[PDB]
Amino acid sequence: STSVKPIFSRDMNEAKRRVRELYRAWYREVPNTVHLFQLDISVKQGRDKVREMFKKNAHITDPRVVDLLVIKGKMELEETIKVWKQRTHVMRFFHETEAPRPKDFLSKFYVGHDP
Amino acid sequence: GVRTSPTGEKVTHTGQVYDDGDYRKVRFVGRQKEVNENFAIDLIAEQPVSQVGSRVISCDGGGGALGHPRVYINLDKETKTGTCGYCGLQFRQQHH
Amino acid sequence: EMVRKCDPHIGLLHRGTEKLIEYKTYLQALPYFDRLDYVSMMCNEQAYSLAVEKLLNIRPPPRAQWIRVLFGEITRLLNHIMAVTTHALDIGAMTPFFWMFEE
Amino acid sequence: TRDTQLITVDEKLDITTITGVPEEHIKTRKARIFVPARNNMQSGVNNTKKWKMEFDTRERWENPLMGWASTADPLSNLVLTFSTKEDAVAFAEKNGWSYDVEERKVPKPKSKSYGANFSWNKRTRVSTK
Amino acid sequence: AGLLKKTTGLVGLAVCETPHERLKILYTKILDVLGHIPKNAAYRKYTEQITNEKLSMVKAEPDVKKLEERLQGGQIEEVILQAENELSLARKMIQWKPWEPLVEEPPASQWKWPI
Amino acid sequence: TYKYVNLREPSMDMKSVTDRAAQTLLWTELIRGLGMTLSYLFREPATINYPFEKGPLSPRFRGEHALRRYPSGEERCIACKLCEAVCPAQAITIEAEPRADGSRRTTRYDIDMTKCIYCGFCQEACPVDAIVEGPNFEFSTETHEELLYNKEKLLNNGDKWEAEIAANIQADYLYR
Amino acid sequence: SNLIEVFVDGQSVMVEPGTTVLQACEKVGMQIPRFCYHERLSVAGNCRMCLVEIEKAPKVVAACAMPVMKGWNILTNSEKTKKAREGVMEFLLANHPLDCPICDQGGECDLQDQSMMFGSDRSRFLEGKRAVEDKNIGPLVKTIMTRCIQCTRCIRFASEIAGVDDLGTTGRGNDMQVGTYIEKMFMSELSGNIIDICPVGALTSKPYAFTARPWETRKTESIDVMDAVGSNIVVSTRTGEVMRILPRMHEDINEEWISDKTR
Amino acid sequence: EEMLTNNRIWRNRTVDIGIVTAEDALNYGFSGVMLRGSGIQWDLRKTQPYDVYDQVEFDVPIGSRGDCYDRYLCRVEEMRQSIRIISQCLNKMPPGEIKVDDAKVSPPKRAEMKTSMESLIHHFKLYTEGYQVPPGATYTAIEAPKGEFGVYLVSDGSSRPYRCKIKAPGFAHLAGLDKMSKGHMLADVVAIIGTQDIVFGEVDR
Amino acid sequence: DTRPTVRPRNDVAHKQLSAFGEYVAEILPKYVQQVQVSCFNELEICIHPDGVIPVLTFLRDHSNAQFKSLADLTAVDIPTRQNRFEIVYNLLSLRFNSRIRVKTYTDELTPIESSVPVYKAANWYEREIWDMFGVFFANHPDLRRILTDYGFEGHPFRKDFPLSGYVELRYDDEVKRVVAEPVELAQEFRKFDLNSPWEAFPAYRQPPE
Amino acid sequence: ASATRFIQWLRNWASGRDLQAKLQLRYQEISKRTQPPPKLPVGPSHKLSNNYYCTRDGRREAMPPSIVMSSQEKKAVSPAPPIKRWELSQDEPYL
Ligand SMILES: CCCCCCCCCCCCCCCCCC(=O)OC[C@H](COP(=O)([O-])OCC[N+](C)(C)C)OC(=O)CCCCCCCCCCCCCCCCC
Ligand code: SF4
Ligand code: SF4
Ligand code: SF4
Ligand code: SF4
Ligand code: FES
Ligand SMILES: [K+]
Ligand SMILES: [Zn+2]
Repeated sequence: STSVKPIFSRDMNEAKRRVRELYRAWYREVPNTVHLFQLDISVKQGRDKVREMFKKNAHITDPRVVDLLVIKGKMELEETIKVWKQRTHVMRFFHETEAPRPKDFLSKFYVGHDP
Repeated sequence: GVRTSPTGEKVTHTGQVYDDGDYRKVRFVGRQKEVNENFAIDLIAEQPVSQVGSRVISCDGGGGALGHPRVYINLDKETKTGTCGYCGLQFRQQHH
Repeated sequence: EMVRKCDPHIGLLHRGTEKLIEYKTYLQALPYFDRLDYVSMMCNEQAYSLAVEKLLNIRPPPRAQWIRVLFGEITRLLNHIMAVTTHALDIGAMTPFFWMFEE
Repeated sequence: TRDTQLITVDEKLDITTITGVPEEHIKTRKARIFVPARNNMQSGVNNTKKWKMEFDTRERWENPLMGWASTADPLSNLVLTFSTKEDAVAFAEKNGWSYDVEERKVPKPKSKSYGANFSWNKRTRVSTK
Repeated sequence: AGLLKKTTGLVGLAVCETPHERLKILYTKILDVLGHIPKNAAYRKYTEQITNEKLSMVKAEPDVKKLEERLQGGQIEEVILQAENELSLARKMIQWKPWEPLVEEPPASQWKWPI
Repeated sequence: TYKYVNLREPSMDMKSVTDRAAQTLLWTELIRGLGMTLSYLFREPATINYPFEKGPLSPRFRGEHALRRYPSGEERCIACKLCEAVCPAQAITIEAEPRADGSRRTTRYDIDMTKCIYCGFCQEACPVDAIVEGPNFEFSTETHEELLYNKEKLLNNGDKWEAEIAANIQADYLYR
Repeated sequence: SNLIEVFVDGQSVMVEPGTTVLQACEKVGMQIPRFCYHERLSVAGNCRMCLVEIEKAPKVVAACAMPVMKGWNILTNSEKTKKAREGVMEFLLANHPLDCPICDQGGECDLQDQSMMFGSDRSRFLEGKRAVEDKNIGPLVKTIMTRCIQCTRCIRFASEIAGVDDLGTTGRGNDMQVGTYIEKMFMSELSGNIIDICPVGALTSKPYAFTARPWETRKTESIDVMDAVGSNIVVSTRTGEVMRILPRMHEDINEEWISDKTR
Repeated sequence: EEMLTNNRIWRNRTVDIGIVTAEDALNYGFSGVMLRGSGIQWDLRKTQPYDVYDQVEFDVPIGSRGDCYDRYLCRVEEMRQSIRIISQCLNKMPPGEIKVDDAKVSPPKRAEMKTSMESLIHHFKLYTEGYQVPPGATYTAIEAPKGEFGVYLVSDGSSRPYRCKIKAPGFAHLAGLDKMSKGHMLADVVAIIGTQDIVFGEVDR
Repeated sequence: DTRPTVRPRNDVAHKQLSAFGEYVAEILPKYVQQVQVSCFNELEICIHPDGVIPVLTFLRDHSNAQFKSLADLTAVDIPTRQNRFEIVYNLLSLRFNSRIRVKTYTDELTPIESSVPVYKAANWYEREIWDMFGVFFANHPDLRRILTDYGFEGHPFRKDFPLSGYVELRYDDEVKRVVAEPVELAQEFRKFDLNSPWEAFPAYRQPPE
Repeated sequence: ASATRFIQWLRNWASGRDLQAKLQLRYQEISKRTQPPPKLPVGPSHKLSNNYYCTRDGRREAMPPSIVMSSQEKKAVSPAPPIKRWELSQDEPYL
């Protein structure tokens, strides 16, 4: 039952190799992206954001899911490197317009009914 | 008919009017609130009751296929006038 | 100006038509088909109607079939005028577009 | 048999990260897995044959301009259909939603006798047909 | 045969100056490949049956235009290409081994509709 | 059956070869095309002098929406909400309540004309010929809000366009 | 043990003695058409819409009232069964008013739905129709009795559930009228439930009159707090407003009824 | 045609431009004129006829060189045959009704809906819930002006379709633009886009 | 076939297509799981997802088939099934004037083998499936989004994706660019419950549970 | 239509076709815009007898798909008989 067709990785050790390789490519590419897209952020800010995205999923332990996340990341790399994206797409990771939303009970209580 | 509120705003045939403290009446500043002056409740009441000689009458609203679905109205109660559920026309049975 | 590679990027007119259709009735979904190949409107309707009739296991009446074919072939003329006269315009022949769009 | 060369994964299935759903609409949403009640205004029972999944209701407010009903809940009209409770629970679990299961209420079999309407010594005798 | 065709009518398909010889070579090749396939396999029993039909018609009819009518495969060049395709398929079947039993039965309600 | 669109071979006699050479050197066929454009120059143009001249239309034309009345002046609409249910675009919003005289009438009847596809399903569904797509097509606005129609707007359009609307229905109601 | 064996379209089902053809068809998933039968009311056998053919028998039997007999094969989709349904529906709709647009039962009417599934697509009735007086039985129930199909569900509910014997039939034939004869109010702690059982728009809710349509309402399953019985209910909401309260069936509490206060 | 068919400039821009072989056109999924310009004898109105296309006579134009010029000639000749079909449809138009006389699917006439109870019920239900369609799945295709247009329609038994996949001829034709544009200049690619006949409401959906 | 309103039946095709289904099942037992022919005469072959290339190649190249054209390749989301995604191949045979549907299945994480080697038309169709449903086709020339916006996260055509999505776009003058924000609708989409409580088609009645 | 005789010759000669016979601008040969009222026919099912819907119900004649096979010396066959070669048009074989 648990026997399942793999995507690329046969174990988490082989998958975590692809995660690290992907982080390398992203880390090289932020300096060019800031220059090419003419963004008003720093290279450190972009490299921090890459770290944040890689940290969000820091809990997964399924080799197949990690492969898909790596596949999706690599696609976003082809888009950004080849300038298929635009300045609006690259800057959507930073959520500049979204004013900070309350994250404490009292603040949520004063504004609305949401959990 | 169109009656005006103490603020001056026209009241609609649905009874809608903005109360004194409502900010939404600012949308009418420099423009107008569009209200139809022909209130269908008043115009139907003007139509005379029809005197008929049967316990049951049919109404299609006029025009045949250009009216409303045909219905039959019972006129066996003499304390009221049979009314159509579509066109609002009233009928009464004429004492034989 | 010699083309080494062509990468057609589409989806700039993707409008979630197929998902919207699942929230509509069969009749409600028909106008979506006029707005697909919006140059062959009645032809697209006919394909959808044929599919639904086949599932319903009904048959359209004869006169309707003849009307469909008539307006299907009028629709073909409409499409082939646009295809021919915008192929020519892109190539520089502006005039025929005006002559045939009056038809 | 299948000769693709397979791997063993003993982890539970969790696909939350690869579904594109914002975090707020996973952690804080409560799913309801139920068999819809029959509309008491009609006697048909064909809308009680399949399980459904719904989500918690959230705020709807009046549009200032026209008074329409405005919402910020993307999962407001999302209703899923399942053949079984197990299938529904599996789908919720893999998508990381918290769920509450309510068991099917089946009409109880009953005793129906037209003769009892005309009983000789019982209270089931009807006074009108 | 007769006067050679100027054109098959299909773009990218070239007239064959030796149609009968080429067909005999290919059909015979297919039968040799089918020999390696296990005997009871239905691909061998069916592919032999149709191919030996086609081979008999080539040997019987000298004229090309009469052969095309009997083979019902279009122009003779269309038939020759189909022979090459079957030969390619035959070689692939030997590695796939589709005559073997079903790898796995589907889940319980995989093909049930309506759900 | 099929036909070949471009499978003809040329004639190689000297007269034919010479004629083609003249076509190549003296541009006969190109000159031929110039004649067609010259003929069109002396034809009457197909242009109409809008807005003083209008393009032809039919009674079935689907245009600006209107709410109609019976000859008495009573609203035809009974709040059945069939138009709301069939609208492929969810452009119609209806709320109803019993009128002071007990009639089933609407308190809200809103059409978002920027959601409408002008399909006419709502005038097919209506059982009392209350909602109609009228003849008008000249109701462009300077703002979006002016295209969110409420009940009063739709009734004024009916009272504005009733004479034309009724006549068109008289012409086409036998086909419907 | 004591179970007998019957066949529904050839498929065997074991049913306790005393079971009806109807109840047997349920155990194979088939719902016989119905207008007068209600599982929580007494059997009446008057609408004649449940008629079903028994193989090797020349007369159709009312499934709602006929007990099954061992060996019977019940033909629910036979031509005789289908033609009986079409005839009955034709009689039901002959004098029915053309009121669906103005009738609050539209979209949740069994006459509409069962006409579509088990009836014809057209009428051959070229005559006039019956019209009936309206009867005031209180401020909670609206009576448009021209829509009544004389199923006597209201009469049975009041007698057999509410314990009030104020509803009955006056007259005979086509002129038979359900009502109170006198001017009376059917006021009771369970009065509103006649609205639900009435399969047509003859009995409707006055408070809910004209406000909504069935398809545009979202159904929320909640509980009643007006009392301590904890009656299970459905809250129909449209556009962030509460439109009506309907019962939700719970066998061990409220069955399929609620009190007027809850409603 | 006087302005284009024999014009040396038009022929120069379209002849031997976008040559697609018959074999590749099939595997790449082409249809319609794209196939018929390469010499493939295929028109769904003649092979899988629908409606009353088997009671009308018309000829299918076929190309020989597989180029933009042949596809131009096929489309222009297809216009002539449509006029040929229109003449037959005009003279053989039969009398009778125009929608199936089964009011559980098709709406009744407004006169009946306002006079008959069954008609009104069907009108009410057809315009609110709609007709229920038996469960199933069909791929139905036609010879649209742009090629083969098809729908994969799935029914769950309800009045609302479960899945509807739209097969547009331009979706496959556009994917072949790279193959069709090899060894060509920028202006040639402009022509190859036109010969394919692309509307992006069907390519995107 | 004298009933005016009822679709005529063609038994000759039903017998022909049924036999060809037996033909395929006999030749490809290793992958074929089910063969069915419909009332309106369409043949469907249902296969294990590991026989996509073998089965498609056989149908394309076998001399008693010659399905050279891939008319369409799509997917259907059925959440209740543990393998929620049904992959459908519709093929056309010009030689025999016939159509065949091939069906297989997969789940969110299990890849399917790309059919590009068999039909070069499948390149874009497979990209659309990935973009819209999230199914991964292994050994694809270039698998990437084709219909969705750049950076779009999610697979819209899954039954669990909201119709109006999770984000919406507008132009913000402060940042002088188009920005994405969570979706708020002035008028919420109105969900209409249209299904009737009364069964319509007895022949498809599902056996009681 | 209003063109002088000289202009008709000039444009006819330049084009090469009698353009006045087949003008592209509609004049008085079109149909009147006000037409007599219609009276349309009725369908085959507008009958008062022998018109039971159970005999003309296409939806209910649809059956579930036949299952030819399920995991739960024949001659070879083709999906259908091989297609017939088309014949050249006798109206105009070559354009
Ligand atoms: C008699 C005593 C001895 C003296 C003898 C003197 C020589 C006399 C005989 C020489 C013949 C020369 C013929 C003319 C020149 C040929 C030009 C040529 O090469 O054509 C081939 C070219 C090429 O035609 P092609 O289609 O064959 O191109 C391919 C060429 N091959 C196949 C050979 C590779 O044709 C063109 O020039 C087309 C031009 C397109 C633009 C046309 C625009 C429209 C113009 C219309 C109006 C023209 C009138 C202008 C009048 C101006 C008034 C001021
Ligand atoms: S015309 Fe069509 S889209 Fe517009 S309001 Fe009427 S039903 Fe809706
Ligand atoms: S269909 Fe006609 S009567 Fe019914 S709500 Fe709409 S406009 Fe009013
Ligand atoms: S009770 Fe039913 S059939 Fe009768 S008018 Fe009301 S909705 Fe129509
Ligand atoms: S009023 Fe309603 S419940 Fe009472 S008999 Fe008539 S239809 Fe039946
Ligand atoms: S349900 Fe049996 S007669 Fe009414
Ligand atoms: K009721
Ligand atoms: Zn009236």
